[PDB]
Amino acid sequence: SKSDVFHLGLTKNDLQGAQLAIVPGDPERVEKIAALMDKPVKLASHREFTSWRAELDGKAVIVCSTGIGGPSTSIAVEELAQLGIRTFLRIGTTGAIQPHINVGDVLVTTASVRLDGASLHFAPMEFPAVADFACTTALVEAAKSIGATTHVGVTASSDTFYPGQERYDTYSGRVVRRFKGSMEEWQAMGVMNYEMESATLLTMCASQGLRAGMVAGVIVNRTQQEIPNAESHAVKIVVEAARRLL
Amino acid sequence: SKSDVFHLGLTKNDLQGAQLAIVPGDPERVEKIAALMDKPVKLASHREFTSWRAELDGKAVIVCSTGIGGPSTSIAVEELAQLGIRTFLRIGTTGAIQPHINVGDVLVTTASVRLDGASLHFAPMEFPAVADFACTTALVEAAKSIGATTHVGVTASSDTFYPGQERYDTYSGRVVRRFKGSMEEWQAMGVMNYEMESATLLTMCASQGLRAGMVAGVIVNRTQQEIPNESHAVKIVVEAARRLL
Amino acid sequence: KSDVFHLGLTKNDLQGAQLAIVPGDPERVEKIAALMDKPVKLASHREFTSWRAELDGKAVIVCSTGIGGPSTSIAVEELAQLGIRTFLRIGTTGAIQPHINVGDVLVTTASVRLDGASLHFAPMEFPAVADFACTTALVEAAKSIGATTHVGVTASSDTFYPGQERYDTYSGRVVRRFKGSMEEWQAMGVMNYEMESATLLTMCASQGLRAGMVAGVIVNRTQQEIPNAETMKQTESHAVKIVVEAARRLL
Amino acid sequence: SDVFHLGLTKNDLQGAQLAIVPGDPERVEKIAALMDKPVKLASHREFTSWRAELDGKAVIVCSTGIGGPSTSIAVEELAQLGIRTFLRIGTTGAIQPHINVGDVLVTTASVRLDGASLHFAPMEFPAVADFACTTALVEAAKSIGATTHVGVTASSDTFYPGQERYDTYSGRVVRRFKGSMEEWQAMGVMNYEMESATLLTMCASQGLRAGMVAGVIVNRTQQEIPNAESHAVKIVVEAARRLL
Amino acid sequence: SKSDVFHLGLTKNDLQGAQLAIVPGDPERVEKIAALMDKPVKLASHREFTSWRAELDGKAVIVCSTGIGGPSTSIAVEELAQLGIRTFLRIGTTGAIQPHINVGDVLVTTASVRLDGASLHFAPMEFPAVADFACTTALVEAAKSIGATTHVGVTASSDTFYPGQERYDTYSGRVVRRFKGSMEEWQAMGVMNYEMESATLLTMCASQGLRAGMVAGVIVNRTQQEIPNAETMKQTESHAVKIVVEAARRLL
Amino acid sequence: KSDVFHLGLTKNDLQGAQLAIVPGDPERVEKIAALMDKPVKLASHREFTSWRAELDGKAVIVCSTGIGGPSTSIAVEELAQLGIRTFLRIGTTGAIQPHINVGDVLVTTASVRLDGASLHFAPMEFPAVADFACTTALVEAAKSIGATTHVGVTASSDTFYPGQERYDTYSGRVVRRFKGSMEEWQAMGVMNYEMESATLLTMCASQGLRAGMVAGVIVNRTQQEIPNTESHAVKIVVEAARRLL
Ligand SMILES: Cc1c[nH]c(=O)[nH]c1=O
Ligand SMILES: Cc1c[nH]c(=O)[nH]c1=O
Ligand SMILES: Cc1c[nH]c(=O)[nH]c1=O
Ligand SMILES: Cc1c[nH]c(=O)[nH]c1=O
Ligand SMILES: Cc1c[nH]c(=O)[nH]c1=O
Ligand SMILES: Cc1c[nH]c(=O)[nH]c1=O
Repeated sequence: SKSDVFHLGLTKNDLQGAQLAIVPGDPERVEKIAALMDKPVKLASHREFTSWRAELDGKAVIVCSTGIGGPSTSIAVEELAQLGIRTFLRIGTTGAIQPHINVGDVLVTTASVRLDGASLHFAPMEFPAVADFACTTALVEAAKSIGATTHVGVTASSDTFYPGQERYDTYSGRVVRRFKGSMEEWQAMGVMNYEMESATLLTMCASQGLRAGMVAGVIVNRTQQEIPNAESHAVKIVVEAARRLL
Repeated sequence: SKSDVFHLGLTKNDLQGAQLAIVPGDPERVEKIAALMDKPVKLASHREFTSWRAELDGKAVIVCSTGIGGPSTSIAVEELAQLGIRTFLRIGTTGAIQPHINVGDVLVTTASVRLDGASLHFAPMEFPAVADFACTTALVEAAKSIGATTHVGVTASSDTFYPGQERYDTYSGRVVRRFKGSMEEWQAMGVMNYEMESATLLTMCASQGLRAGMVAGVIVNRTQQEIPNESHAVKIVVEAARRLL
Repeated sequence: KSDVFHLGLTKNDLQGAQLAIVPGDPERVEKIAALMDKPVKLASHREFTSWRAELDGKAVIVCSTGIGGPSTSIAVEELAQLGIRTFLRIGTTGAIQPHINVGDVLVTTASVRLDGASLHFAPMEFPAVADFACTTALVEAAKSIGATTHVGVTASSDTFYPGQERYDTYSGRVVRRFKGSMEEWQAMGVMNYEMESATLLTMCASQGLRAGMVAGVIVNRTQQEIPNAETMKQTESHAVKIVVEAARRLL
Repeated sequence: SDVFHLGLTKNDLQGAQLAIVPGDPERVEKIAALMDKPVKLASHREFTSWRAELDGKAVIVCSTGIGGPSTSIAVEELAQLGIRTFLRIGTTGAIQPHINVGDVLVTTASVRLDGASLHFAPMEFPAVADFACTTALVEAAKSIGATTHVGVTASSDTFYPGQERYDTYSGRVVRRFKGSMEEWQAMGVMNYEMESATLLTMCASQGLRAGMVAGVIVNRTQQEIPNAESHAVKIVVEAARRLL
Repeated sequence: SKSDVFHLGLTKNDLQGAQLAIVPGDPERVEKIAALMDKPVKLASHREFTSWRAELDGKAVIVCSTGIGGPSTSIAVEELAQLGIRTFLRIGTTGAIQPHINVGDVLVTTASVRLDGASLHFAPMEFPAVADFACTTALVEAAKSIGATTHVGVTASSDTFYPGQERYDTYSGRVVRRFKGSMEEWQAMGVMNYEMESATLLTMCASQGLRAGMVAGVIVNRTQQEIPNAETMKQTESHAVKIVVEAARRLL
Repeated sequence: KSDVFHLGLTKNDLQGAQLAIVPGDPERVEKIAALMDKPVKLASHREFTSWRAELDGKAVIVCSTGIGGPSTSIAVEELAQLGIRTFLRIGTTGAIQPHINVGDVLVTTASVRLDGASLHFAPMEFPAVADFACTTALVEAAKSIGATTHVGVTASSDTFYPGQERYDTYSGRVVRRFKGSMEEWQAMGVMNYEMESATLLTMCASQGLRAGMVAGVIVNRTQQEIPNTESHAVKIVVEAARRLL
């Protein structure tokens, strides 16, 4: 049963005809998401790529972690595509950069500011990191049905957690010129949030005939602090959206 | 004679509370679009900017031409915004670059490849030239209501009609390095079409808290020919406007 | 009948014309043509209004470009297809140097490429430079008319507002790229802002076409962000006389 | 747990100032076990961290995950906790015809085909390794007699198009990377990997020392996908000994 | 201080009120240019910067070598500007890229393709590497007066002699992607020629209120060969030198 | 007759030399040559003065580059054509770290590419990195004579003035790109400014040639803009050459 793909350790058989994947960043969240669906089965775990299969309305669905960042995301998406996935719904965590966005709010990304590198490996910068219309629609309509506080708009997608998101509470306390004042700039432009995979995901899918949607739960409000203290709606929405896209 | 803006020749009062504008490229289309709504009145014509007011479900609507290209578009949108317009629906013509997108088809742009310069005057290239979700939804729903062969997706928005759209039917018959082989590249990336205002419109709106939608009627298929030779799309943009008031 | 997609013109319409005067504003076309011999209207489609007239026995086209490089690129390309080899732009402009007064005439040697369309003809490193003969004719024409004239670099912007660092706008913001840009151009001795020359000059200089660029100063940005609507016409009259006189020297 | 991702405290490091940073979390324990007193510290996301002792000194082994972004998190958070020297041990695809599978490649500097490096320094800044770290790696390689090459590495944000792999879903490579492998080959670039540009750039621009070593798992002149290299691991540990 | 500037070894006094400098690349050409004017005298020589002073129309004129390339050019121009030079006329050698621009032809540059780095230290790439109108006019008129097959237009100004000018007869025989096919591109765009200082010179002057002109003698046609023939260089050089001096006369 | 267009040198002039020491200043060429056996003048053309000498029975070239990447690229290329495979630059430099003093010796591992010529050999993403053997030899040579030596990154600029953020100039202006740049490089641990290494290191590293870079500090920029290791750095480069033959 040699793997069809280099990193994921999966064969087409493992998908059982699945064409949709829910793709969290954290491998540890994969089982948790899969458990919200019928007949969840662990498939594989290699590096940051943990994969489970489950069933939604009688149809197989994949849950597969991407790890943090465009590079590992690009591997997961490519290899899932090779295996037969055609629709990707990213479920992530995010830092809000608008003052009235609450922790736990669900942010649906229409398109992303490409503060990444991997997107450029699929399309030049001019190309929009835009989500699929059907996927975005499914997410918004799912959000409506469950009644979660939801915001829809543009997301800044960064290759770093720290300087690219203009965090200063760091070892160096320095932010390179490019990102000095960048958060205020994005804020003024109505950008809702920061995360770290959507630019890559959306660009690589939109430029390769794959459908992608992007949703995230807010874990910190950056107008207040750089790092949240210790302590669902977005996940409920991503699963419900997947239902609509089968 | 009075105008609250430098180019359009319009006062805020002329808008009669309008918060939505339909923005075709061609000044000659303005009257045609206005005619589909109630109480159409000509407001002004200056340079490439012809404006009419009309009424849709008891609400004032502006129709104002942008002229061809990001620069004149940026002026029209900015000045309309100064006057109170918050939702912009572009209705254009377009060249399809996908083999199965036919002349007469209606194309709704989710976001644009920024092959323009004006978008960069509002946001750096990294920023997506993305349409407003509500506007795009309204356009897709309007397309269903009117009836059209409709495609939804990415559009290449060029500062030129010729080399930036890799046309060779030109004086020089050549295309700068940047654009050599570019059409086939966009085609491979699933880009539907070329037009000349959406990157500017979508970027300037998305980065300034304005809502923008983008729809165009296909007048040529570029896999077949370079030189082309809009009622469906106009009905759709008007129907979309009705949903966004 | 049209040989070209946008302009609605045929080679027959040019009557052997090899020079075009290209204002941004369609309304100015008739005005420019009125300074020449037996002007006649040819066509009006979108922002492209065209007239033909004569200057000492030679046919000359006057054709508007509309605002911005994109529509300019269409007009110039299609005129080139029709046989035009020399283009003189006559524009309006905002001066950014303190002692360039309203009504002054500015002749552009080359432009700061703050546009996108120029890039569709040549990479950024290529100069948006005017043709030597055209620039010479404009400078000489300025002396013939007797206008206060400055010759030098022009910033050619794809926007009227943020690219010219105007702040009295809907957003009241200017993107990082253009924050402080006006002061920078000022310090570099850039004379003025307008919106078509970068495209015009680049597309011509990279395609064997001759181009010149002249504009009348309708505002000085070191005293006003807003152009005075009533003083614009007389101010532009000098520059219009100059572009026509320059054309006379290039035939 | 106090650093946001790694879940580590300063105390967990017990004074460690050097970290060995593999890409794969599953390799962390394996590397730690080659040294004295290996102890698991934490595992969160792709970040598995162990402590060990080398010649009496505390050392950290911590995975970066694949790519600059996760690397940048691990390096930053380790630096917050006192790590000043980072030795990446990776896998790599060789692009020079005479560089064989099992060969050890020591990177002097990287071609920045990533995005995260730009979050620390503009492109003009060199993704250069620390001289002492590179020296230790080279001398460690010489000590065990491993077939070793020293030079430039192309560090890519993708495994596929950025390394001009065509055996993919789309079979497409974006214009930027079309013909890129041959160009790097002609420029004497030894190999592709996916973290060094970020690692080297972020360290070189922040007063941190970084070294980069990788074991060759495929030669790209032969095939795109590696057949499903303890020399490289031996070398990184021995190099670490010289850097304490 | 026996020098008011760091590299050139000159004081303001040495200029004797000169406001115009002729700036060849080759230190060896400095005396040759000076010798065509009145009261020529050596000033200084440090590194690639050899300076002479002469007189035209009773006005002092500097001749100062720049060395090859934008970097050394930027030093010479800056330090001369500090000393009071406001007008710079470069006289250079050049490779023609157009088929009908021939060895021995004289080329006057209106503006340059910025294939250099130093220009970017004065203005962003969007800014035109454009010559001064009065200077260009004087060079064109000068070329017409003394006799010369003259072309006026755009020049590609490269930081390298080899790959940036798409020369393949080199150690590596390779040309980086950016410059592969570049000569044909410039040719199609009507670019006349390659040289190595004008982008820096023109940009730094046009963006700092200084006047610059650029003239060069064609020593090779690149549609024919990569390396210039030695036989035709001396005559081409002296010919362009006569033109630059005549231009200077018109600008004083 | 010369085998190369600028240097005025033949392969025979080199007498089998495979290493060249490349100072910027033609006037320092003989001074470096005089530290080795049998120094003899080869040629002087433009900024390119070349001598040959002998080190441990092996021929060595000393050849000036002139200031800047452009002239450097000519000298390196033409020397490479004549058989040189190892290039050791010895220069002067302005220190930008407060902990570095005038007379200190700086060995460059890699350079910030603030030049243009490097781009003619490799795109910006490519590292302007020194050869490991050359760097090692320079470091070891430095340690052998006990000179105060720092090893690390160097900012290599196409200008002496604005690119090194000098304001004591005709214009007193520094273009936006370089505004605040010295502080930026300082914070990033960059040791110094000079004007040839980015070109040298990039062109060599991308063409299978070995390059090393060493410089003597003639000013510290935290103290002054304009300068007021002559022997130390020269002794080091010659001793390093010895180890690389
Ligand atoms: C808070 C936060 C979570 N996740 C991210 O990717 N970025 C952030 O800033
Ligand atoms: C046919 C066509 C119409 N409009 C455009 O903007 N581009 C095109 O190609
Ligand atoms: C005043 C003015 C006129 N025309 C322009 O293009 N820009 C300006 O600022
Ligand atoms: C084979 C291989 C392993 N790891 C990488 O990062 N790239 C490669 O090509
Ligand atoms: C022939 C020639 C002379 N001078 C240059 O700068 N480049 C060339 O190609
Ligand atoms: C002082 C100094 C020497 N050499 C340089 O190249 N730059 C400098 O600033």
